[PDB]
Amino acid sequence: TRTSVLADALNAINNAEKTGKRQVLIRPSSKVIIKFLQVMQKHGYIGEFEYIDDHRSGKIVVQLNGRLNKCGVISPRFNVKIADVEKWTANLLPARQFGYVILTTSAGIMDHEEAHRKHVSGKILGFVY
Amino acid sequence: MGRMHSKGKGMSSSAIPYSRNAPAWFKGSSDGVVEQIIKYARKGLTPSQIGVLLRDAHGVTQAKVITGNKILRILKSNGLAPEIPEDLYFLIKKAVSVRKHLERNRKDKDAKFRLILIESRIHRLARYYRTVSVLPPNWKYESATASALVN
Amino acid sequence: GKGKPRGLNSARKLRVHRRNNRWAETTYKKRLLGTAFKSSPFGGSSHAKGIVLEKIGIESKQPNSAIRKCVRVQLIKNGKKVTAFVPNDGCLNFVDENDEVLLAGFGRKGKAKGDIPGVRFKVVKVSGVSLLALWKEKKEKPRS
RNA sequence: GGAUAGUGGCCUACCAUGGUUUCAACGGGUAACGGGGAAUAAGGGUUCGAUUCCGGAGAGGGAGCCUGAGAAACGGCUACCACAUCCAAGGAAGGCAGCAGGCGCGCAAAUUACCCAAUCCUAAUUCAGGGAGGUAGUGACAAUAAAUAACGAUACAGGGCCCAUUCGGGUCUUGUAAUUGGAAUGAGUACAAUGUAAAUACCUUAACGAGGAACAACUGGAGGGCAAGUCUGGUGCCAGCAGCCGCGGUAAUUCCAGCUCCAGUAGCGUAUAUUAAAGUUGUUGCAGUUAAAAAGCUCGUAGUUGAACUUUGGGUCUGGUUGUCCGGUCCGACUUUAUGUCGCGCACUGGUUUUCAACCGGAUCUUUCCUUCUGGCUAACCUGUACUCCUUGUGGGUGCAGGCGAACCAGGACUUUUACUUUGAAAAAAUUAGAGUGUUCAAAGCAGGCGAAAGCUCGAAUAUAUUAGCAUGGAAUAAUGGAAUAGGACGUUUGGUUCUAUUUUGUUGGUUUCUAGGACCAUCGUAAUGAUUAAUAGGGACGGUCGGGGGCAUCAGUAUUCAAUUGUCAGAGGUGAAAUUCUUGGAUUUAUUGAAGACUAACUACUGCGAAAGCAUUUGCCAAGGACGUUUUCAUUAAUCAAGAACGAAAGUUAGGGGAUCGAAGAUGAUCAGAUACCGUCGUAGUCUUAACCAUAAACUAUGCCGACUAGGGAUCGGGUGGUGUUUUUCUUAUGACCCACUCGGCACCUUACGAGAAAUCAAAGUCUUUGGGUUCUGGGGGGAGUAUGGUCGCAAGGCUGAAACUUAAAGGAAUUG
RNA sequence: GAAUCUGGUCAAACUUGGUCAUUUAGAGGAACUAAAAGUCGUAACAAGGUUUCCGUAGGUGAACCUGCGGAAGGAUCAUUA
RNA sequence: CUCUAACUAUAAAAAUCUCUCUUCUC
Ligand SMILES: [Mg+2]
Ligand SMILES: [Mg+2]
Ligand SMILES: [Mg+2]
Ligand SMILES: [Mg+2]
Ligand SMILES: [Mg+2]
Ligand SMILES: [Mg+2]
Ligand SMILES: [Mg+2]
Ligand SMILES: [Mg+2]
Ligand SMILES: [Mg+2]
Ligand SMILES: [Mg+2]
Ligand SMILES: [Mg+2]
Ligand SMILES: [Mg+2]
Ligand SMILES: [Mg+2]
Ligand SMILES: [Mg+2]
Ligand SMILES: [Mg+2]
Ligand SMILES: [Mg+2]
Ligand SMILES: [Mg+2]
Ligand SMILES: [Mg+2]
Ligand SMILES: [Mg+2]
Ligand SMILES: [Mg+2]
Ligand SMILES: [Mg+2]
Ligand SMILES: [Mg+2]
Ligand SMILES: [Mg+2]
Ligand SMILES: [Mg+2]
Ligand SMILES: [Mg+2]
Ligand SMILES: [Mg+2]
Ligand SMILES: [Mg+2]
Ligand SMILES: [Mg+2]
Ligand SMILES: [Mg+2]
Ligand SMILES: [Mg+2]
Ligand SMILES: [Mg+2]
Ligand SMILES: [Mg+2]
Ligand SMILES: [Mg+2]
Ligand SMILES: [Mg+2]
Ligand SMILES: [Mg+2]
Ligand SMILES: [Mg+2]
Ligand SMILES: [Mg+2]
Ligand SMILES: [Mg+2]
Ligand SMILES: [Mg+2]
Ligand SMILES: [Mg+2]
Ligand SMILES: [Mg+2]
Ligand SMILES: [Mg+2]
Ligand SMILES: [Mg+2]
Ligand SMILES: [Mg+2]
Ligand SMILES: [Mg+2]
Ligand SMILES: [Mg+2]
Ligand SMILES: [Mg+2]
Ligand SMILES: [Mg+2]
Ligand SMILES: [Mg+2]
Ligand SMILES: [Mg+2]
Ligand SMILES: [Mg+2]
Ligand SMILES: [Mg+2]
Ligand SMILES: [Mg+2]
Ligand SMILES: [Mg+2]
Ligand SMILES: [Mg+2]
Ligand SMILES: [Mg+2]
Ligand SMILES: [Mg+2]
Repeated sequence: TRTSVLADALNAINNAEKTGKRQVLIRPSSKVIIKFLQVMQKHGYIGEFEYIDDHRSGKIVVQLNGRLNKCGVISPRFNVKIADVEKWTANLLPARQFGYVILTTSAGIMDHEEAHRKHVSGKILGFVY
Repeated sequence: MGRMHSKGKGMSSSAIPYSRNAPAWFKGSSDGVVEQIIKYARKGLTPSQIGVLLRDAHGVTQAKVITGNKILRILKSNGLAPEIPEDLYFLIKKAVSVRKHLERNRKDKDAKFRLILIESRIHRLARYYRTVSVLPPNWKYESATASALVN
Repeated sequence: GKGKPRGLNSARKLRVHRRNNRWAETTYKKRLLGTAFKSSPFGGSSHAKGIVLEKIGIESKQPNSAIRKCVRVQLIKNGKKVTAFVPNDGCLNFVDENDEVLLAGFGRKGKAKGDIPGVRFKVVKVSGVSLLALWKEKKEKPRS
């Protein structure tokens, strides 16, 4: 069964990036996937994606440009206190100069730097760099 | 492609058309379609057979597209919904049939295992229909109750 | 993806799985069962005194041909009997029969060291004085 | 009801039969007092916490009690048990887990010292008392700083050299020599004084106190790991060393010594325990094809996890924070000074609408609500009443009835509930962190600093604790609840009902009013009146199928072994070779046949069905099932699964049936040194079945299940689509059978690495240090050992669960060369 | 208002058996290790000279043999010859 | 750029083995 849909989306993105493609077809296309790809667009790790209405969960077509190197979900959406954000960035991101731990706060789904700017923190969604 | 109680992996299904609204070529009336559904139910037909009859002999693609309500919903609005849901009733019928085959010949073990599978499916569906309160909370499945409900 | 559960409410089975797996170790099993107190010649004791019963030497293993000069000592704290090894060239003669001797561990976590079979204990002191002081003639046996 | 100071099954009397539990109750163990904390340290953690503080308990083990406010007190009593003491044998007196000290125990822990100086405490209260406490004694538990020499002048030397006639001055320096000089200083003693309750001791300091400065530094090691010897002598697989690998057999870089050297150094070496190393406990973060490890398979409660969907946008105004451009302010190059100058492109403070760009908010308009009223209080001007202070100017007002309530109260009213997260109050001090501070530095301590010396002073900072509780802002993620019989939501509706009671008619008793206040009940209207999709998730209906899936009952085939009849006639079996065995009572073969039981050949394949075992003659019946087709139906019903269950090869066990073949045991005949093994001939049990057990297999794909994605090439099975396709023949067509293309599902297969592995290899064993889709089981070196014991199942066989003591430096996996 | 004394009550403790737990001997029995220069065979590693191994049953100085089902970890990935 | 053919077929017996393993740097 499909438990974590965002996991399937990010795995498809990773597989279609490693092989050198420029597009992905993500099937289930929830809110969280849309927000995740929107954050990636805002930070440039992704190109020009697309929602395809089916009246049944829709789908998404993602355009890439080879700029991304790895997505990935933290499947147990751990409650991340504002003190533990730095530990997650150290454990996940490869360098302090870039990378983004995408986490869902009460103020929406945001990158870790933006959440630290709002001085708000919530559960962790995934990581992109 | 799950096949709850076996190793099958098929996906043979039907793709509902994108357009929810009525097809352009359909000329029948929604009230007439509801009357047809009511008459078919009064004949003693379960909703699935009603839908198959409307799809084959008539231009009804599906009731929700034409009327706006589902077949079982339409029957319930008119008070013709059976006291046992159709899928659970068919599972009961299958289980009683396999139990009859078993009591007429003991040595068949494969049908014994299949009866175990059918009884597990019956229990799962009964639990679902019980948490939604379609069935009373005291509803359960034992021997000679399946025969009483079927007969 | 992995054998262990990953859900946010799966702390119980993770903890009990770790607790059940911890018995596969030897240090943890020894520490929790308390085998050292019950079965070992000393119960959690680094050193222990004893009385010399007899004065034996044991041959070594195959690749090493010699006879290591040991001594059988009955422990005073509980009454167990163990062989122990006197470590040096001329220290066998220093220890005499039926004198109190303070045995220590052999350094290999209660297991036979090197080529010496069925021994697990050194000899550090004899008749109140240490072997190392006798071997370099810094002190002498009181001979009581 | 009693007792309690008081609630309370705390106890009694009578009733009810209840309370906890797979979210581990109850029981057992703890070489367990709990905590603040300690060690350890990338992060996560692991271990310890008897002890300097807070709590609890105890005074040999038990009970009982007086006094008081407070004790079930024990340096208070009573009794029993255990242990004891003096005894004039009648009696009396005991409580160190207080400070000392003793015996014992054990590897393991201090002087019968001084004193109320300091901290305090008790009392009638300064004064008395305090083994609380402080001071000293022992004290290498740990911790801080740090002596064991420093510098010349000479002889033996080495490097930068003026060049290089060989030189060589040593021109320029740096070491080595029992040569050789002058200094400084403590470690010790010791006048004193300080210190202290009195004394030690420390700080200071007279007088002594260094030449081999004998005032003499050890502890381990010198093959590797691991820094330092293949120097000398001794012993010769002895003695011994060696944490591990190893050294020792007449030339030992390893044993015992001497020399030299190495490491730490007033410390170093050992033992046990423990932490990091241990990604060898793996939540971060381990492995399961073969190295240890996927339950034989399936169902299934609990547990864990679980598809998508319900306001997203915009425009304006406006508040802080930034980097903007520069204003004032001004400072660095100009040196005893500056401006004029060279600008760091402004070291302090603003215009910050200079466009800018954000980085956060706040209010506003959406059919866009943020709980709203009910009185306050009207804070405020949509109030307009008397009007205008002042330039004729809405800049600006004195101000009273409507009337703005989030600018705020204090009251009824309803509150979907959480999980989560921000902030705050809280989490005792000591400890950890950390600010200030010349204890001579430091460990530390909370001190100190500054006057002119004439009293003036800054301190004793902060943070963290990640759980539980309280408050608070947020609304993504995750869960629950609304309205389906409308018993749904609103209204000036319009009707009725128990009431309730402010005042009002003095007060009190009722009767109704009136007014206002909840609902129970009808009826009247307002409204867009109210049900998300139908997951390339699942269940179910239907359609034609498909299958060596399963049961029962029938059908056939030759074969085998016997038997009947018949035929001839010396051999036939069998083997590497023989023999045992059957045969002129005519065996072996030869023809018909008959009986029995088993089996289902050839078709038979990198083919099919099934959950796994397993399933192969025909036909009928019985029910079941996968796959495909489906504009059919329900709408999360699902995935994996402790507990529980169903099947489970062969073998084996009880009985009843059969009884052909083949064949455990057995009987022999061979082969051999032996052969009660392999070759051979007979041959019971068994094989074949109907009931009842058994639950184990190399039950293997040694690869758990569900889900997604990633790469090319053909075929093959089941289904379904299309072909202007080909043979079919029933004139044409419909089928069927093929051919081509596509698709779904299945057993599979070839190539390849661009991915993974220790590789053999894997299209999954990939998408794993760029580590997290859900979930179950198992493994932590080998052996002992899947053994014993204890359960549990079984008639029995045995199955499930399942260690330790001890021993060992390897066992093991893949591959390479021989 | 003392001795004494009635009924309770808290109840220590004693006797008597019963029960469980831990130590504790103990004739004898079955083992397992280490030591490898004893003895009888030579099972396995090659086709180990009967291919190997698993389950189950029987047998025997001993490793082991045999029967019935498996498995290749086989010595074959292969008969459209 | 055109094709589907040939074939066999032996198994006698053979047990066992003691020392001792020794550095690689320009
Ligand atoms: Mg010897
Ligand atoms: Mg204790
Ligand atoms: Mg403590
Ligand atoms: Mg503790
Ligand atoms: Mg203790
Ligand atoms: Mg205390
Ligand atoms: Mg007490
Ligand atoms: Mg005592
Ligand atoms: Mg008093
Ligand atoms: Mg007491
Ligand atoms: Mg006392
Ligand atoms: Mg006291
Ligand atoms: Mg007293
Ligand atoms: Mg004492
Ligand atoms: Mg004291
Ligand atoms: Mg000590
Ligand atoms: Mg001393
Ligand atoms: Mg000295
Ligand atoms: Mg030395
Ligand atoms: Mg040495
Ligand atoms: Mg030496
Ligand atoms: Mg070295
Ligand atoms: Mg030598
Ligand atoms: Mg491991
Ligand atoms: Mg193996
Ligand atoms: Mg294995
Ligand atoms: Mg398995
Ligand atoms: Mg469940
Ligand atoms: Mg969801
Ligand atoms: Mg504190
Ligand atoms: Mg500190
Ligand atoms: Mg009223
Ligand atoms: Mg669906
Ligand atoms: Mg067909
Ligand atoms: Mg026969
Ligand atoms: Mg004849
Ligand atoms: Mg056949
Ligand atoms: Mg077939
Ligand atoms: Mg189970
Ligand atoms: Mg059988
Ligand atoms: Mg029988
Ligand atoms: Mg035989
Ligand atoms: Mg014989
Ligand atoms: Mg035979
Ligand atoms: Mg025979
Ligand atoms: Mg098994
Ligand atoms: Mg297995
Ligand atoms: Mg092991
Ligand atoms: Mg084993
Ligand atoms: Mg047993
Ligand atoms: Mg190998
Ligand atoms: Mg009395
Ligand atoms: Mg022999
Ligand atoms: Mg052999
Ligand atoms: Mg042979
Ligand atoms: Mg042989
Ligand atoms: Mg063999």
